[PDB]
Amino acid sequence: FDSEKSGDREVQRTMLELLNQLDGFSSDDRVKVLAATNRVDVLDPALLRSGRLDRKIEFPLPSEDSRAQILQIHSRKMTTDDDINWQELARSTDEFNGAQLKAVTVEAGMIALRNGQSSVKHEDFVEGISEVQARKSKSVSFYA
Amino acid sequence: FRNNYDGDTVTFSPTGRLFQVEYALEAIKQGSVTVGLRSNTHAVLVALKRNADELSSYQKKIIKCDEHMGLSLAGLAPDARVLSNYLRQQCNYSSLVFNRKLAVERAGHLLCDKAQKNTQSYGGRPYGVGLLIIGYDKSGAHLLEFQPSGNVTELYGTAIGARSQGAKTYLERTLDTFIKIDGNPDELIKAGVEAISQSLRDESLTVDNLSIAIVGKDTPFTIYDGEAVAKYI
Amino acid sequence: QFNPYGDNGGTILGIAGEDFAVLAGDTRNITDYSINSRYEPKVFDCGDNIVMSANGFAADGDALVKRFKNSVKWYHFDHNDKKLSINSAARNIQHLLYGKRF
Amino acid sequence: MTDRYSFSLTTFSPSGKLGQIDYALTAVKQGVTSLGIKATNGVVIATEKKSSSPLAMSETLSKVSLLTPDIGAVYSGMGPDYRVLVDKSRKVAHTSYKRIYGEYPPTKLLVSEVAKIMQEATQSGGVRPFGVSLLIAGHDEFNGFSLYQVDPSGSYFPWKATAIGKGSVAAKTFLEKRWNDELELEDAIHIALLTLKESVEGEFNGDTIELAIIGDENPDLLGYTGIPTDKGPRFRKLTSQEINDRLEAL
Amino acid sequence: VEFSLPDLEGRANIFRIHSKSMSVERGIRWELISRLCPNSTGAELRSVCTEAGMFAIRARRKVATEKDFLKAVDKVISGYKK
Amino acid sequence: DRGVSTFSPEGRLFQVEYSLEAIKLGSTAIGIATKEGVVLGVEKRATSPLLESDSIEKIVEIDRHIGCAMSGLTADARSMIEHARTAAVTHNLYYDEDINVESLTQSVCDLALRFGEGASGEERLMSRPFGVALLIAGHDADDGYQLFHAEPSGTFYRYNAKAIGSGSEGAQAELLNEWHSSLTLKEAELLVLKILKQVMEEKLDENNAQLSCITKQDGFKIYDNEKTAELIKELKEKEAAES
Amino acid sequence: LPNEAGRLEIFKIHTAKVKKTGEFDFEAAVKMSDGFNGADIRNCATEAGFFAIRDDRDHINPDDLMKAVRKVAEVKK
Amino acid sequence: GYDRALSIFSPDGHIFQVEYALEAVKRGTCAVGVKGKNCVVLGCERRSTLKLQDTRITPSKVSKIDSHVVLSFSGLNADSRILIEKARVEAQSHRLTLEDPVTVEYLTRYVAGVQQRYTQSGGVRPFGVSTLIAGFDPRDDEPKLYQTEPSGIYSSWSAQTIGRNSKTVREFLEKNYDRKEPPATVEECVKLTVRSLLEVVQTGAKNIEITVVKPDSDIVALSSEEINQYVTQIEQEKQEQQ
Amino acid sequence: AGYDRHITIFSPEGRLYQVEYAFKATNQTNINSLAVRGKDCTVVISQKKVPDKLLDPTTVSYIFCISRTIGMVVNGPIPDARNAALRAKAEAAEFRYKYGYDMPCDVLAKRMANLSQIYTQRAYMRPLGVILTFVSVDEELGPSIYKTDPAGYYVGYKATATGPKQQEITTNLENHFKKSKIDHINEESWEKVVEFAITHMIDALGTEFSKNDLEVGVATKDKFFTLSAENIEERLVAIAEQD
Amino acid sequence: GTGYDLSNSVFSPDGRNFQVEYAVKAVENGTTSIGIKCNDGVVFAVEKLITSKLLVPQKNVKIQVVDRHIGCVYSGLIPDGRHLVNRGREEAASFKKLYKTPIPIPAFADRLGQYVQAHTLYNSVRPFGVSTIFGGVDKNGAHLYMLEPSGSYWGYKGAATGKGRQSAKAELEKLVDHHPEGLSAREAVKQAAKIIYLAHEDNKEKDFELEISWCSLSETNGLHKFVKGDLLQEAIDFAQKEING
Repeated sequence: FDSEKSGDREVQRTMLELLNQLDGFSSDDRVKVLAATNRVDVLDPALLRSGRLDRKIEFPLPSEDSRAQILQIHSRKMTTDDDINWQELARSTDEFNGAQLKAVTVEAGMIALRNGQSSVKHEDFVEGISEVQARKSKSVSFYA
Repeated sequence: FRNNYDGDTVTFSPTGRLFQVEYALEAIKQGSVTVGLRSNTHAVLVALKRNADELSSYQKKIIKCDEHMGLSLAGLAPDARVLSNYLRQQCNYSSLVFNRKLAVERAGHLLCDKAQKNTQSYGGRPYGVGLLIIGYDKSGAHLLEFQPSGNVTELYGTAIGARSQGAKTYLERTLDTFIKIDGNPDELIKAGVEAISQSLRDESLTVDNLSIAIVGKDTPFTIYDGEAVAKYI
Repeated sequence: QFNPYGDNGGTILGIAGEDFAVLAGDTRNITDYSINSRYEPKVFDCGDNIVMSANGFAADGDALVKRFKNSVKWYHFDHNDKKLSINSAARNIQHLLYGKRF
Repeated sequence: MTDRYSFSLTTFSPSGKLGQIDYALTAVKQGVTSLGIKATNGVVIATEKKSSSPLAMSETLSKVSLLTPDIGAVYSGMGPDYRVLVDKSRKVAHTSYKRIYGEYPPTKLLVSEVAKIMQEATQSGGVRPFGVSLLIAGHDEFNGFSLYQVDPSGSYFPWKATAIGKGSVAAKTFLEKRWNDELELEDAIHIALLTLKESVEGEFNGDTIELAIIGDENPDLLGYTGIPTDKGPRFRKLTSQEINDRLEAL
Repeated sequence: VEFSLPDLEGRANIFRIHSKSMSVERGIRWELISRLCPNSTGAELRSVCTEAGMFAIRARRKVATEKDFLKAVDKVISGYKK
Repeated sequence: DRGVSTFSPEGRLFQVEYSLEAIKLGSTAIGIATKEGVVLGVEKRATSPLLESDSIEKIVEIDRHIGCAMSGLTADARSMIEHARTAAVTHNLYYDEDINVESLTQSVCDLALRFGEGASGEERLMSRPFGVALLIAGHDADDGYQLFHAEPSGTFYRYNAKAIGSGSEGAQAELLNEWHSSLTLKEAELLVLKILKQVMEEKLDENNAQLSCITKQDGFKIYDNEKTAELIKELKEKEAAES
Repeated sequence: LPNEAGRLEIFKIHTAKVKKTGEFDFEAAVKMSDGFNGADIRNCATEAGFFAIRDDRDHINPDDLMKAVRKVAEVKK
Repeated sequence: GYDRALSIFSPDGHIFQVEYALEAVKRGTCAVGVKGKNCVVLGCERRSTLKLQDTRITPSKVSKIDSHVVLSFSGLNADSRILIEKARVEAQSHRLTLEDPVTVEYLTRYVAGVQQRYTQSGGVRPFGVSTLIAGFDPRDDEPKLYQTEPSGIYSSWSAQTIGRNSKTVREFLEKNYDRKEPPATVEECVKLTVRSLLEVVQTGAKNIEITVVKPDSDIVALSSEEINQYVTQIEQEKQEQQ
Repeated sequence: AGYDRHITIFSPEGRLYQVEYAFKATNQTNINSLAVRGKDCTVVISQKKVPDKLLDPTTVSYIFCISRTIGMVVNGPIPDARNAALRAKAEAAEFRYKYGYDMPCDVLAKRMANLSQIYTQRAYMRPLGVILTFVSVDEELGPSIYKTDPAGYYVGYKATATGPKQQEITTNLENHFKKSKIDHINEESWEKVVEFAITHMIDALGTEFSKNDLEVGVATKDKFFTLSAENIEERLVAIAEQD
Repeated sequence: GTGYDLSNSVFSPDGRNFQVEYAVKAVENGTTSIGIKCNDGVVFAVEKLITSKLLVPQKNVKIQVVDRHIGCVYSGLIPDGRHLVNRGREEAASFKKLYKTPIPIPAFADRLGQYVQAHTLYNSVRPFGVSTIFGGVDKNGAHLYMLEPSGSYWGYKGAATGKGRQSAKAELEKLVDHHPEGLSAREAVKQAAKIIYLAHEDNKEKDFELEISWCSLSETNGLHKFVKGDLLQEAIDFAQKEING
């Protein structure tokens, strides 16, 4: 909103046109526009109007039911010993996201790789969680 | 940025509360697993004691505040002591002034206020320690959860420390059964040990890690310490 | 004007023996010719094999005792339930007594 | 909880200057043209009256305050800083001298007392320093009539005429030339209107000049019409009509 | 993956490993060299073996000695400070 | 400057972490508690002809039953000693008896919490925490011979043996193997000398080492220069005959 | 910022082209805003309409309209 | 409130403020003390470059702490007054209360203690001074020499040197002293002290101030005349060892 | 120090950022005020609106009665307005005991100004945002209007306005007073005084306002009263009785 | 802009400090609580969230008493709300002693107001992030008040705050209109319960447990008492009758 908005012209113009064009044709639903980012950035007003990008949709984090479904999708793809309880593992992981439950499956397999197993037991997954997934990992029990 | 709102304890941030406060809630999980459970006539506290070495001797995770009261800590030690002295002081005065033992509820609400004051003070800090405080007053058996930002909840059962969610699943099932056993100490106690070993998944249980404390209608603050916890597994 | 200090009578007797000791006291409590109590324990167990009686004036007894009861409690907390010695308790009282003389 | 601020807010910069004093001075340069003259047969001080509004009283407004009975002060700078400062100066002047030595403080002694207030405030934190400069024009019966400057830091120096505010230097040139001592008070009033007409253009009146003199007595300024016991005030502020009369007097 | 701060047993192994290739004259225990580090990074360790060799070359030597290794620890850590 | 109430995402304070950094730079202090005594030994270090090396020692007596050896900054250990003497003296007057080593560590640790800007919980008068850790050794008639490690953070643990200092990583490892539950005072002191020799880059003399002991017929007793040297004399010959 | 008068006119205009059960009280709707210009008002219209696709209809109640203006207000300014 | 921080940790386990205190001492003048087994000698610089100083009211470097005890320093004079004052009071406090003349060890503990406080305690910074404290204990004929830093640490030393080119003066001294045979006679121990301090003052024989302390309050400051004589001699010695 | 708007200290320019921002956006809270002087009354009209039907508008207050005779009109927000009210009230009461006399507008204005100035220099407080117009019919000066503003500046008025229809109000009164050769109108009854006020108000802000959209405070000799809702409509209808 | 996000000891150009904005936000991030003024009284009701069966009923009620006749309920964060009240209590005990009369609801608004406002003149004290709805009956009529975290407060006819603020004002505004102010105190419990039901529709991730209390000069006699038993039970039924689902 500063006087560096001068330099950043090319970006004001691409956006403006795409919006001007959507409201131009707002009654007809043919084209959808979706923009994606980690987090909301400074922009020109456009969240105030049906024909622009009206809707502002939040992603929260998963919960126990959600982690467990995500684990059942994971467990089709790869072998398991068919004993693994998503609900129980889900209690054992705190503040995990979907991508991170997928990295536990990889680490569970890295235990398995060392062990000489081709499947994973419950233990194999528990140990996988202990190792890094790089954004959050439940393993805390240190303090004397 | 992180570094912008972190430096002193006097700022709110768009999140609704300060970053530092969340880091105090996080520390509790680092420290020792302690489960809390009650029926309606007695209330039981089970705690895992950890040390650092073979040639180290245990640090006590139960600190007895009265002959009808005690608490468990989980998290930062130095604050857990500064708090247990305050609770001692609060208790005694009640007895000296009002002839009163000090209710769990009554204590919780005084402790909360102390916690707001140390989170508006800029040099001051969150304590960084959560506590499970148990008692039997003339309000009945009690378990309270104290958090170091002033959050106080009365519960049937709960856990703080290593995989709290872990123990909580166990307790929530076996709940309806054990809590209607009212007048048998031993059962509720036995459910406590059965629970705590299933929260564990990168530790194991043993006799001299475990320590149990019970308070109730006919049990004055008594610890089973070392050997004597074997007969509750 | 005012001095609350008087007397309330009563009698206590302590005997050290071979392995044992007694603190015998009557249970009558007076103020002049009126009966305050006809039973009121005038020997009281403070704990730790220590029994104690402050005969004389009641008003000071009650005070002396309350200061001391909280010391028995604080000695235990601060030193992990290590029981209070008769000699140590006697020193602790000395300091209490000496703490008011104004 | 509560303040903890005790770190000085006035600090040295790489050159040997003091940031806060430098800032404060910019305000003073931009403030209202004020001057002071010692006529030798008196002292006349003039300052700009201003109005906020035509529907606003300027009786309440304070551009000339009597610090002690024989002494007036005027300023360029920051109005709010001036008002509080006048107050602490009045208080100490009354408590510590007016039945201790049995009279007002001498002018030089009062300039030092102001100087101290400003310096306390510059040394110590919790508060920023005063942003003001004063011209303290006076009479004391043990030093005659005097003119001093009081700086923002509390540095002071003696003067026999000066001006501070906007457009100072040229105002001093006209004053330097017209007055060179031994001059009637009346005449110094005339010279003062002339210096300020050349200094302020756009609209000029004696209803936008507020003029005070220390340089008269009435029985009314002994404060009684009986038998003298003491001399009393010599401060007298003129009304607007009297000033227009001196504007008519060539 | 860590490449931050290793252990005493660990510092010893990395010292032992760079000095194999070198000739040396006897009286070296790696443990002693390791002892003088209150905290290191892998960069610092590489600097102790190579610096220890330099004191020897100035005196004109092919061998490395217990004295040299100590001398190289003292220099490197102290410069790292601040 | 640096926050005094600002924690890591884990929840471990900066100031605590920084406390741990000064400790690691002192000379080793090693304690073994046995069934006849507590041995505390230090490396004093430095030998120079322009130095009086037998006028400085790192084993200071608190009381007629309590010592401490330190490791880390030595200037800091003076404030810790001044607080500790006052607290022990006042308790001996009130109840006529020995103060507990655990009890002492808690009283001291309470005043280790002040640093920085004040609180409304506490009046914080200092600027940093203490940069020394201590092994406090004693005797009490109600737990016998004991050995304690006080960290300046707040934590204090009872031990049967513990080493602190720069060279603690090795030292501790040796302590365990040498440690058993029929260990005595006389053996323990000889063993201390073994450990100290091993880790030195010098010859062990009593102008770079000092021993001390606790017996309950004499309280805390400094093993003097004359005796410590006689023990060193006996070591060198016996070791140098196993080769 | 609009008037109370500006909001009313624009609510009435937007719901005129729209199909509805029931006469609508635009006057409540205006209270339920505080300074919505025509674009903000349109988001409220469609919002009501969303519960009507769900209620399997091309009409909307008064009842929908009160809820709708408030949910849009809360999700921004 | 100004009890808040003003001295903070280093990440290296030093303290920033103590590292910076030692630098002021180095830039500074040089003070030295060398021991016999009959005396303790203290040399102190007075390198007056300019000739417009009047030197009977130009500050000295020698203070009485007590009648049998001296303190010398290298560092800011301003800070050193504040320490010097607290140390005189402490000698008189003991004297009053214990009915006993002062012992050197306790005084050293005291000097150490104020400096130690000001690093630990908030809204104060340590002094800009390192000191040497020496003297004799009562009824005692053996020399005592202590060194204290503004870190607050303390040690005994057979000899020690401080301030500018401390390295150079230690290194020299090390070749001319043994603890097994230290000097018995005042003349030769003084000769050595004047010779070390010549080598760093540059030109100096009135710019060097010697004060020799013998047991229990025999404290005597040798003069220019005497010093010029030892420097002559040193110029004869250096062509007997050529 | 810090900075010039993270704590209150001079700007680069010798200005104070905090006082100028205190002038601006504290009158844009849907408030506009005027005060005019009667013959034997003082009239204030001030806007005062309620945006809910569920907000009881009686408690809604922005003309306060400081004493039984003194009124204070606040332009600016209720958190600030009550810090100034508490001070005003206290000052009024204190004055009454100590000096034995009712509190003049001018004395209250002057005292509050100097106090705000001190809070302006402080580095741990703000100047209040509020603009305070103090009204009564003094027996020591007649009808009076004295206004303080937030910088520690204050000055007396004979008629004043605030909010950005200041120019409109002023010009209508100025032309009027230049013609009649008086700055006070002459009429006894309060009723006719409020009608004079409205005439200049309606023209100047270019609108008329409802009963619950106005709040009118009248100063009389030894009373200050606010007009009930019906009473404020009575007046608006009474000019329209003429039409 | 800046400095006003960390401090309160200086004044924003917006007239509204960024730190103050963040304080309001945490209020909307709590639970729903409401307050109903009626033709003789006030009735207070709150939604208490049920998460697990490890929580115990009526010991984690968010209704806290001050004095005898003031019931105080809040939205936002728990610790802020309790400390704010504990201060109310202390002023209330002081009041009662000194003036020998109970503390007013208007007085108490001021007491709270001045503690909040004090922390919004200082950067060295951090203010409260709760909105507290309170009221009662006193010597000078019935009062409902709402305290917001700026240190803004007024008396209202009706109030809501929290997550469910909007839905609650809608359902309340219809019922108050229909009635003169909210009819009888009896009626008001039934009305209240309908309001909580509509307000629940913004939660739907937790079940709730209904808790009401009242202060009434015609059916309690000027005391604050809980509404439980028969009266609560008819109220659950009334809500579930008209509001379906």
